[PDB]
Amino acid sequence: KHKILHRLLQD
Amino acid sequence: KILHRLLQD
Amino acid sequence: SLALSLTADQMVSALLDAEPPILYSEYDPTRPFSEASMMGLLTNLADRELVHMINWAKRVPGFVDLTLHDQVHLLECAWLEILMIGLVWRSMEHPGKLLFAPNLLLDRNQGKCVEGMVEIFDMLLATSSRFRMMNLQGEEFVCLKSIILLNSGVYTFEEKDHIHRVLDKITDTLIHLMAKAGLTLQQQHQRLAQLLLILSHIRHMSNKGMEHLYSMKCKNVVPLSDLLLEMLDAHR
Amino acid sequence: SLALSLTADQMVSALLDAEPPILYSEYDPTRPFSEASMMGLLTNLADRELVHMINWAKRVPGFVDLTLHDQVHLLECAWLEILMIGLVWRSMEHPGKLLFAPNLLLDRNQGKCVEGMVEIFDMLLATSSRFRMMNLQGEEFVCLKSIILLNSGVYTFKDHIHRVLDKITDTLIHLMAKAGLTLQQQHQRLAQLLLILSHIRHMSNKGMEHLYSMKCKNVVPLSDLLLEMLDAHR
Ligand SMILES: CC/C(=C(/CC)c1ccc(O)cc1)c1ccc(O)cc1
Ligand SMILES: CC/C(=C(/CC)c1ccc(O)cc1)c1ccc(O)cc1
Repeated sequence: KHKILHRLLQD
Repeated sequence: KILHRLLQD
Repeated sequence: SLALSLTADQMVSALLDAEPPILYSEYDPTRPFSEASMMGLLTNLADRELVHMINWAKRVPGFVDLTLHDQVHLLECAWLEILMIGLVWRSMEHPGKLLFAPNLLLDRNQGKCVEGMVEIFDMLLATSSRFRMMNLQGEEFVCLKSIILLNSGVYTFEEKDHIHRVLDKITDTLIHLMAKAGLTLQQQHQRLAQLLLILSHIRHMSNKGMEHLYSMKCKNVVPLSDLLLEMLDAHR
Repeated sequence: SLALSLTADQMVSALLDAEPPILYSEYDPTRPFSEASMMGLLTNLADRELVHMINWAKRVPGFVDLTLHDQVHLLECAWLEILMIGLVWRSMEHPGKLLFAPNLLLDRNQGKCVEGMVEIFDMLLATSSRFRMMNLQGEEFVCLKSIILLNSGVYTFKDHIHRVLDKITDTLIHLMAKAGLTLQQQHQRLAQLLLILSHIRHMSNKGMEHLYSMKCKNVVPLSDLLLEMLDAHR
């Protein structure tokens, strides 16, 4: 699923 | 309070 | 204080001698499961355990030196953590199952009989798996359980200074045990930390369980005992 | 993993260097606060802190070696514990007060502005006082905060995380032996510190429920990020 947390962790 | 009583005796 | 005079071995012996018994459930394996019946079983069991727990706490070194008000608070704080760590200890040699009583051994699928209970079962099972992993000893278990009694409500209250002194004595005890088990100084500190970190997850389970228990009370599917209701209301 | 090869001193520096910055709140000096305004300030702050927290987490030795899902799990489990222990740490030198931000230092009674918040404030204030009396050091603090990150979600999943957890314990002990504490004082303090983590868990769980209620009460719009971190606990 889309997760703002995913983005922050990957960035 | 039950706990209070049970603690007492 | 008598608690401050006990040696490590004397501490272990006192804690072991104070162990509550393992109660049976009113469980009848002939009448299968409903949400109301299992909840009944679990809460009935907890109610009976609670009476033993209260009399056990009095035998925990240092606990009798506290004011009555402080005793009530600690037990009100810790009662479900203590029920849970006992449960996890019992279940340690039953992989995938929670031994609530010798005649009531449940895996997670039965936890689905009650709404949201399976989340709690899973956490308890993971904790039992952890104890199994660590090869947790009974001597260590009784130390941890008394730490929970004294520690969980100590931040929500001289009186505390006494408690922290007893807590320290139990730390001394855990370390003495590990040194006897042939553990190096490093291994002692590592195991010590490992044991105390588990108490964080035990708090977490109690917190969730308390919320689940409160919701069931409002759901009104099975009569909770007077003592359990009072304990439950002590968290609100 | 690279974390296990690190020495104790190297671990302390790595953690110290990963520390997030102390962010500010809004400079609107209108007092007192309303419920909505205090709620707005707190949630706005936590929102911005969360972004830095993720940066911090990725710099916690061993955390990068975890899969993305594991990282996500640990952070979703521990995020409020981590905000709170940081809050409590910052508030240590301000007895009776919570230093949410340098320009947002709140006393006990200001917690009354939000219903059910004063109970959370009292628990945080007691935790800060406990840290104060223990003379908690920054090196110990960062070790504890890392422990929370790695430990709180590890039983809701192992060896790698637990090895790193062991590494921090070693690091903690190393710090205490450094301060001249005796062996008995060393494990006694170790125990005292780790037991406070149980109370931090309790506070987080209390705070999580309060946040959830405020979501349902719809007093203040919560960010998608904060909502998602919150959704992970229900
Ligand atoms: C997890 C079930 C449980 C309880 C304690 C009453 C429970 C029951 C129903 C709920 O909705 C929540 C918790 C319990 C009972 C006895 C033990 O020795 C340990 C745990
Ligand atoms: C306790 C307030 C709080 C939060 C985090 C969002 C909160 C806000 C409103 C609630 O109803 C409950 C908790 C928080 C915010 C920033 C921190 O660094 C630490 C804690």
